[PDB]
Amino acid sequence: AYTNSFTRGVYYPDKVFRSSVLHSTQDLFLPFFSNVTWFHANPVLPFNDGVYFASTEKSNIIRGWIFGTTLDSKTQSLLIVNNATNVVIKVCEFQFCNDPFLGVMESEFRVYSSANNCTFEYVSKNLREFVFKNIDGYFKIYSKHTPINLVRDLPQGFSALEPLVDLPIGINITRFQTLLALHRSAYYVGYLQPRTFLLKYNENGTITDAVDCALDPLS
Amino acid sequence: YGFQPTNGVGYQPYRVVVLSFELLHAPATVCGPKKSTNLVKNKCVNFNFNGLTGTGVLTESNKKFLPFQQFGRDIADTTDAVRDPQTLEILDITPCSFGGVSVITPGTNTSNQVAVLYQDVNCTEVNVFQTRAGCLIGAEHVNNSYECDIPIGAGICASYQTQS
Amino acid sequence: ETKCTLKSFTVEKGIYQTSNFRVQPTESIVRFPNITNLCPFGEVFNATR
Amino acid sequence: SSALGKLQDVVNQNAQALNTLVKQLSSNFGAISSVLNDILSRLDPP
Amino acid sequence: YADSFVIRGDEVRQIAPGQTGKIADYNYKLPDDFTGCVIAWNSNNL
Ligand SMILES: *[C@@H]1O[C@H](CO)[C@@H](O[C@@H]2O[C@H](CO)[C@@H](O)[C@H](O)[C@H]2NC(C)=O)[C@H](O)[C@H]1NC(C)=O
Ligand SMILES: *[C@@H]1O[C@H](CO)[C@@H](O[C@@H]2O[C@H](CO)[C@@H](O)[C@H](O)[C@H]2NC(C)=O)[C@H](O)[C@H]1NC(C)=O
Ligand SMILES: *[C@@H]1O[C@H](CO)[C@@H](O)[C@H](O)[C@H]1NC(C)=O
Ligand SMILES: *[C@@H]1O[C@H](CO)[C@@H](O)[C@H](O)[C@H]1NC(C)=O
Ligand SMILES: *[C@@H]1O[C@H](CO)[C@@H](O)[C@H](O)[C@H]1NC(C)=O
Ligand SMILES: *[C@@H]1O[C@H](CO)[C@@H](O)[C@H](O)[C@H]1NC(C)=O
Ligand SMILES: *[C@@H]1O[C@H](CO)[C@@H](O)[C@H](O)[C@H]1NC(C)=O
Ligand SMILES: *[C@@H]1O[C@H](CO)[C@@H](O)[C@H](O)[C@H]1NC(C)=O
Ligand SMILES: *[C@@H]1O[C@H](CO)[C@@H](O)[C@H](O)[C@H]1NC(C)=O
Ligand SMILES: *[C@@H]1O[C@H](CO)[C@@H](O)[C@H](O)[C@H]1NC(C)=O
Repeated sequence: AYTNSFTRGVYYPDKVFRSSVLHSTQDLFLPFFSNVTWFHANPVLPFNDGVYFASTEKSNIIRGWIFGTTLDSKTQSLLIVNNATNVVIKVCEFQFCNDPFLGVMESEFRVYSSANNCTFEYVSKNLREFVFKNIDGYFKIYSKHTPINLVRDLPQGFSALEPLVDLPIGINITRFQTLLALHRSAYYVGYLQPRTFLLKYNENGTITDAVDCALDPLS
Repeated sequence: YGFQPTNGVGYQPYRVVVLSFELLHAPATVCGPKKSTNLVKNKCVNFNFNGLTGTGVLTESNKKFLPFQQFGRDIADTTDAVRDPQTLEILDITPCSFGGVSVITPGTNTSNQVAVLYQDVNCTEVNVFQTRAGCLIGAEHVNNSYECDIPIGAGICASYQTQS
Repeated sequence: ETKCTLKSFTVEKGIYQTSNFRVQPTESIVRFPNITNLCPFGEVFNATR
Repeated sequence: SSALGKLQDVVNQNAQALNTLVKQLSSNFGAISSVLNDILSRLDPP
Repeated sequence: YADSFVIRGDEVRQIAPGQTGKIADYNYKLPDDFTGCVIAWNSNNL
């Protein structure tokens, strides 16, 4: 299936506060009214320039992503996981199952079978959006958690995404996947292009509205 | 090595550590610590917050950033606020007073006395009389109204009477 | 100063812009994030074996 | 109380020009940056 | 002004208007506003 975003995938493109103004930016955005894939419950996707990624549930079936160029050994990759404990970022050379996942006893993690040469570690319904990008050896992640009053369909509205993480890795990326918690006892993928937007800033400094300046003559 | 405590120097064990700094082609990595100093307010200073470099006078403010926002800027894109990275308090930035200086002369063919106007400057930062055109030094403020002789501005004029 | 900027030993009555003025920075300050990753060298330079 | 466009236009023109003057303090014109404290920090005087 | 001396064969490019180097930064400097000639010829036979 395919679906239509309406006004989705807007993130704060810098750390700068702004009071009641209209500011114009050039960056990598998800164009308004786009053609976003639909997935149910998954396969190896491309990256090619950033990614928008939403998801919907009350349980937690979406348990992180895996990135990289080959998703195996012989080249390095990232791995972002969340068991019922908390997030586990990790950067080694792995050996990934071609269909990697984790179970739910509650024993799991048939994800990889190798953790060699680790160069970075870290340990510690609902709509959960994420924007992933990778520039100059930094892997930036923006995110937002809005509550839907549906269970698993893409809604309409405006909600800007706030920066979360910054990782000075150096890693090359060309592909990525997803991770799901099996049954033993809905998600979308947009892509980002270089656009020019007009963001409206509140008096507290939040982005409340935007204009995509390449949609139509009025814009 | 059969090391023994009664060995002449040059046969006793030495421990060695070899540090090797390498620079592949990443975006960055470990560096040395950045020393800082206390923050003073209400004086023209040369500040530096994390790389934000400028000069001016810092006061405390009534803004509220967003937890991830590190400094503010206004229309025309000048920095007019900042967050300091240890208190987590936001501070207003105001340029350090400046202006022009004009001298009021009654004509050198009449006298050698002069008055001086410091344009749009408060009088504290330089008998002494505060106009809306700036701070005026060397002229007496009388209460009568004459025709304008030398225009000062915002309704005020000056003149050489009697002698002053 | 008037005589210099007017290039003349005589000046006539008026008001004349002669120079600018500005306050100079008293000192310098620096701010930076606190320390946390001091990075222990008391394991390689302080090993038991 | 419910037309002064000729007075509004001269205000607008002057403000639009003063803003364009300040917005030019952030162009390179073919230099490495727009800040003198950045050319005086990663370049020798020559 | 004739300034006459002897150097190592490498830092002959260190005698130039405007530069950085261990010979130029410590033992001999020329202004960037230099005007004159620089002559160098080899010597291990003297
Ligand atoms: C930076 O470190 C200093 C201490 O080195 C912290 O200062 C404390 O701040 C709290 C306020 O949250 C005060 O109640 C304490 O009295 C302060 N102690 C000292 C010794 O200054 C400061 O909070 C730290 N800030 C960050 C952002 O880490
Ligand atoms: C290894 O650890 C020891 C002990 O913590 C450090 O020895 C200290 O050295 C300072 C400076 O010479 C003295 O003032 C202290 O008295 C020493 N410690 C004690 C317990 O007396 C030593 O510096 C550490 N080595 C390194 C390389 O950091
Ligand atoms: C998205 O692109 C596919 C490509 O064939 C097309 O079939 C589909 O109709 C498009 N969806 C929308 C909403 O335009
Ligand atoms: C969660 O997964 C990480 C991945 O290595 C692991 O380190 C951690 O121990 C797991 N949680 C528990 C409770 O074992
Ligand atoms: C990465 O792992 C392989 C196999 O374990 C090893 O041959 C190689 O030396 C490792 N890389 C580095 C930089 O040591
Ligand atoms: C990423 O892959 C490209 C392939 O064209 C390669 O040229 C580049 O060096 C790789 N990135 C890094 C940091 O080596
Ligand atoms: C945030 O914005 C709202 C509306 O714009 C305003 O009423 C409020 O005072 C602001 N500050 C808050 C909520 O701290
Ligand atoms: C200027 O001085 C000369 C010489 O004293 C005099 O003749 C002339 O009247 C003066 N001009 C005036 C008073 O306007
Ligand atoms: C000048 O400074 C004084 C001293 O704080 C202040 O009270 C006053 O409001 C300022 N402005 C004028 C026009 O006096
Ligand atoms: C000018 O007149 C006012 C009347 O309100 C008075 O308060 C003030 O002291 C007078 N100043 C002088 C210098 O006479």
